[PDB]
Amino acid sequence: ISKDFTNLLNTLIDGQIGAASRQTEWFNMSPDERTDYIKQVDERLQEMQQSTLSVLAAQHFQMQDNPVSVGDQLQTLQKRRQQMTDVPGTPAINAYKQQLDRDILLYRRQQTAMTHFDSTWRKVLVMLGPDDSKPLNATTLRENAVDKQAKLDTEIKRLEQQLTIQVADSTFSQKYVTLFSELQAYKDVNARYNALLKASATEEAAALGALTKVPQASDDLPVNISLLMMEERPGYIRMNVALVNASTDGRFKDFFLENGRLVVLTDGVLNFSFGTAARSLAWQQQYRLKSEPPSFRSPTYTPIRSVLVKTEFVEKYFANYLVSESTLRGGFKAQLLGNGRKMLLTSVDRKVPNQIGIQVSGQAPNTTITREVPLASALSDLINQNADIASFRTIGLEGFRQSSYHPDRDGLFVNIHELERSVGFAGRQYLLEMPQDNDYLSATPFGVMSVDGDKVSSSHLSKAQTDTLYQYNAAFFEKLEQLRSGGMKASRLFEGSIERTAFVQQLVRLLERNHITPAGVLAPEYPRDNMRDIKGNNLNKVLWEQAFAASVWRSRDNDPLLFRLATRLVKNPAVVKVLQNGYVQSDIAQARELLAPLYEQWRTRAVEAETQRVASANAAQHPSNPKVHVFDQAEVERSLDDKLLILLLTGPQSLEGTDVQLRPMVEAALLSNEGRSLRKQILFHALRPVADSFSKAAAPVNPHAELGVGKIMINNRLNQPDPYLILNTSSEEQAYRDGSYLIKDDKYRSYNQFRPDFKNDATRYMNDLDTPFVGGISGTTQTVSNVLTELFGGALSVKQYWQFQMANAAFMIRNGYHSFFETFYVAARYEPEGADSIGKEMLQMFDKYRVEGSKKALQGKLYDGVMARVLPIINQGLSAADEFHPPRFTRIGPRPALLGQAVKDL
Repeated sequence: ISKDFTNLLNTLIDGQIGAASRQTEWFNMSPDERTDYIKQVDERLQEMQQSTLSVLAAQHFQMQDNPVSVGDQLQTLQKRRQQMTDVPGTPAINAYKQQLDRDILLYRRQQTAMTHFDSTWRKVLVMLGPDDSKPLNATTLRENAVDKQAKLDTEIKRLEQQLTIQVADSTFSQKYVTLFSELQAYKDVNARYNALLKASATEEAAALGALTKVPQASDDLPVNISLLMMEERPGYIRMNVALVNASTDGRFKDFFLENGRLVVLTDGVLNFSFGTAARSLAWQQQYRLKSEPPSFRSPTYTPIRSVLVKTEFVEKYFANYLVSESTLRGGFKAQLLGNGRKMLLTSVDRKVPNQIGIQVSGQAPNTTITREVPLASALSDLINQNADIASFRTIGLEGFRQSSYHPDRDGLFVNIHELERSVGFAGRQYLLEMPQDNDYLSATPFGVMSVDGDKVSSSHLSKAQTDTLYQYNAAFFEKLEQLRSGGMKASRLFEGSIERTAFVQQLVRLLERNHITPAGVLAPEYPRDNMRDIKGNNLNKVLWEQAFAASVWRSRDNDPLLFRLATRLVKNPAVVKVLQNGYVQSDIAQARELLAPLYEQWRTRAVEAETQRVASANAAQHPSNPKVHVFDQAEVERSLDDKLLILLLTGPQSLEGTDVQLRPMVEAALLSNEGRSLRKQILFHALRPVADSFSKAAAPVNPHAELGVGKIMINNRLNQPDPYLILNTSSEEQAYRDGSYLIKDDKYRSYNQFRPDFKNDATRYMNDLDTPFVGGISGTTQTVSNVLTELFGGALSVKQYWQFQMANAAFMIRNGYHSFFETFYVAARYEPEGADSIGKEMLQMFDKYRVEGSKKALQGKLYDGVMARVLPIINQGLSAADEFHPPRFTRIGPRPALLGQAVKDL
């Protein structure tokens, strides 16, 4: 709001632009984007105050050990609040107080409900039991049956009536929770009593146990009381169902409002869930409670569909499922709807309670045979009966349409909006500064980020470090909070103040540490060629290279060459080494999913091997050890993954024996787009260890004078791992434990480990061309292309060569391993000698554009210069209708091609 804060932001913006080299996350903005940027700066600063400094305060204000107990939760929270009612007002403090208050309310409600449940249970057991002239026993309970079953029914009816009246109450209340707990107690005791009456002589003692076993240990709630605690308003639970994507064309499961009625787009969806989390994972770890398993949060990340539904419907069919306690459940349950239809309930998660797979099915309307079939309309109508028509909403829908607009791109993120939409997201974790070291460092509220050339870690904070971090950061945020309101008069950051300069020097590095920079947040509709990506690469060239990689990847053109390569390569013994790579294990899991019937049949074979292991361990003479008298999980898992790898490299023709009966299915699978793309994505990962296994020395065939004769200046990287981009992709919650941890090596880490070494001549060259930079000149591509004559066992045609090398370059761009240029440069250096070779020209063209780029923006001219020379060699055999043509670089963002495959019927 304050004009002074706005002038300060404009000052630091202008100054940081003026200081810029090439490759910077700042760039000059439109005079409209300026305001959206400042608005997002202010918003995200408020988010920081509410959502990271608050949780840091909740670990500074721990200097005295309050009374703490896992059972006395309500009292522990209450005294934690009374510890801090004296603390001065501050937004992080107010947010902490309000969170603790709401959690106090919830725990109070739950404890009340459990108490009145227990008292009602005891009361009903006294009512059903005999007089004190006899002990409570099954015989007297049976003698009581004919009267007190009807008494139980009468009380149940009365309670249901009174509670249905009380549902008119506008908010949760003592009477509401009371009557609810009574109704649940009466229902459960009635059910257990009737089970006892039905119990045989062998069951009777167990049913009497189940009656006398009050849940007074409070080790888990009554299920219906858990549903009560999930109620968003008295008598109603919030249902939700999560999409794969917004299904405007029917490709995805969906559930949407159509003509006032709610409509499921498909006959069942695996992705329903009920309730909502009471607090973020940050607060969950601050309380040091168990965090909800990630299999709830992992499976989808796009906007989610939700409405309030009548709790009676949920508790009728779905309370049978929703129990957190391990009641025996299979893969499925089938529920008779009163209209004669089935509803199928599906155990889509074997640990989490509150997410459900649901399907309705029944006798197909208006058909010659009474086949039962799934029925989306029946489910829609049943929901519309049980739903409230009011307060249907889609979570984040405008956010999606105002940041992604649609499923945007087939490649890595470009700004934080695409990151937060990406599968890697989990929750936005801002970092803050730990400046009392000799040079400034980044810490979470739980731990300071250890960084190393090989490794990234956090050391958890001891108390002195928490006091340092809190007091410093709080003093800074207090200054910022003053500046927004009391202005320069209050903050005393006068224009000549050394304190003002220190403040700005801190703010700029805060706004760098989190990618709140303009390239991080602006996400424009049509990218001006001035703008730069989140790493300071030119935006439009990155977009174009991604669209190129996508188009090359989707084409079916190179596949006859690549699968010949794979068919030969699979014979090398070294290919086994590929499977122990950490990144391959990301994607063979998807092959385990695609080939589920094979993955199951194979595993059902493999589990046999345990029997031979135990047999051999018993056949060994006088075994002094259970030498292998165990189920070795790792052995079978390795052998299974090796089988799946081999079945992915060589074609389905490799199938043999009984599995030939399944071979037509596997053939239909592997020829899908996801099949081909997996097959070649695993092929290219398999290529590197085989290439390395020849250990042939470097020997480029085209010399180049500008960049050192006979060598290449490969790799060319400085290891400078970005902590924010690491933590804002889903590491395990082991990072969040308040305990020291070593972070996962996700595939994006290869995209985030590296920063250009501006001292190297190769960097100077590339900065002259002003290409994007990702991991430097690709020594991997050198090592591969040096041995192609041995991989294929003979010289390639320049057509076959350039085909393979473009598929490789598309693979490198798709996974974010390198730029276009970082591959094609070493290609042109390695292109075989021959009558149609073109690398000599390509080198001279690079030099020609270098001597320009040091003065002028090339605006994609380099890419056209390359494609002009490559395309007529690739398409040399093809008809003009079937040629490949990449998307065409333009001032506006990359537009679709106008020729060949890309138009044919697409």
